[PDB]
Amino acid sequence: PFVNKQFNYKDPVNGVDIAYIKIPNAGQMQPVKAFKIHNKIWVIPERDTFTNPEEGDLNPPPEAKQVPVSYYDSTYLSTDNEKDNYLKGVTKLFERIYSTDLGRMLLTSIVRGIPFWGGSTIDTELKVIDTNCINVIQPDGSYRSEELNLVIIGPSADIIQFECKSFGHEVLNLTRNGYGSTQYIRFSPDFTFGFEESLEVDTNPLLGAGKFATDPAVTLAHELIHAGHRLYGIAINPNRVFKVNTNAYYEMSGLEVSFEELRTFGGHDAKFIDSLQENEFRLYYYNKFKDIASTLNKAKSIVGTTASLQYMKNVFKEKYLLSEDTSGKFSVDKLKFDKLYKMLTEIYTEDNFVKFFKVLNRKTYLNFDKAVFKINIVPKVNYTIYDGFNLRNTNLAANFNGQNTEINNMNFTKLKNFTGLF
Amino acid sequence: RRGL
Ligand SMILES: [Zn+2]
Repeated sequence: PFVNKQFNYKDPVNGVDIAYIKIPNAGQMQPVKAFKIHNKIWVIPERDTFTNPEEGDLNPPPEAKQVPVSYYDSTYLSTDNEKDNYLKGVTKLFERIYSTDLGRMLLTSIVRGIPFWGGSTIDTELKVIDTNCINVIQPDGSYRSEELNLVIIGPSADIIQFECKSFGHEVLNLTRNGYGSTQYIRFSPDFTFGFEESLEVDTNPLLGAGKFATDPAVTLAHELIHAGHRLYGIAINPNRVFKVNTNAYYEMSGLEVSFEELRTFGGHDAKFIDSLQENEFRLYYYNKFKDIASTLNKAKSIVGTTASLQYMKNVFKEKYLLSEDTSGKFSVDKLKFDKLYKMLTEIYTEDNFVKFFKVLNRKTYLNFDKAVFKINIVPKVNYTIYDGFNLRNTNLAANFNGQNTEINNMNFTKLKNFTGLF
Repeated sequence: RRGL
C-alpha cells in the first residue's frame, strides 16, 4: 500500500509521523496535528486558515454577497470524528490512485520531485529554502525542520474551491523556474460534484441537475497533476490563457481559461494550446533546467548536516534526470528533458486518469458544474480503492451506476444546485 | 482547480 499505516485521528502523537506542526506562512499560528502518510507527504485534517492569513474566516459572508456558485459551512471539519473520516478518506483516495499504473507513476514523480535547494545567496553553496519545510514538534517539545513535497489540507471558507497553494519567494518564481516548492492542496474527500452525461447539457449553464457524481479520486488526481507541474517548476503562468471561443456561454461573457488547466485536463482540451506557444514553454523550461544544472556545478559546499553535498547533488540529478560527464559536471540532455516534460504534462492528465479508473467524468474542462453533494467514501459498502462508487458484483458495478446519483441515491445528499446561477 |  502507498500508506503503510491506517492512522486514526486520535492516535497519540509520536513526533515522527503523527505530530503537531507549524507551517512557514510567515505568520503566527498554534501547532496543528498532522499525519505523515508517506515519505515527503503529509495530511493536515484542518480547514486551511494557515497558508493565507487573509483567509482565516470560515463564516460565510451575507447571503446577498455570496459568490453564487460556491459552498460555505463554517462547521465542516471542526470535530474529531470529521477529522478522522477526512484522514481515512484522503488515505483511501491515495490508495485508489496508487493502485493504477498511471497513479503509481505520478506519485513516484511527486515523491522524487523534491523542491530544489536554491535558498543560498552565495552560488558556491547549496542551501534549502525554509518555506519548503514544516516545523515538527519533537517528543522533547523542541522543533525540527523537515523537508516535504506535499501536504493535503482541508478547504478554506469556500469548501469547494480546491486548489494547489504554495509559498512564494521574494524573487524566485518557484513553480515556474524549474525549482519547485512544497505544495499544499486544499481538498476534501467529503463532497463531490454533479455533472451531466450529455455533452450539450453538461456544457450548458441552464441545463441539468447533476445526475452523475464525479469520482473524488479524479478530483484529487487533477490537483496532484498540478502539484507535479509545480514541484518540477514547470507550471504555466496563469496569465497565459485561452480566450474560449468554442462555447457561446463562455464566449458571451469573455471568460478565459488558463493553459495550465487545459494542459492538466488533457484530451482535446490540451489542443487549445497552439504548437507555437507550447514550443515556447518547452524551451523556457528547458533553459530553467539548464540553470539548475549550472547552479549545481557551481556548488562547492552544502549548508546543514542532515545530508551530504554529494547526496543532494545526486537527489537533483535524479529529479531532473541530468547527465554527468567525466568532470562530474551536470548538463541537461534534450531527449531526457523532453521525455520528463512530456511525462509530467501529457501522460499525467485528468483525461488519462479517467481511462484508468474506468469512471464517467466531465468530457471537457469547459463545462458548467450542476451541483455539490455530500458523500462518505470511508465505508467499504460505499466506496472502494478498486472500484470507487461502482462496486463490483452489485447493481452498481455496470454503467457507472455507482456514480448515478439517482440510482445510488443513498450515497449522495445534494447540498446546492448551481444550474441557472452562472 | 475545478473551474466553472
Ligand atoms: Zn485545476
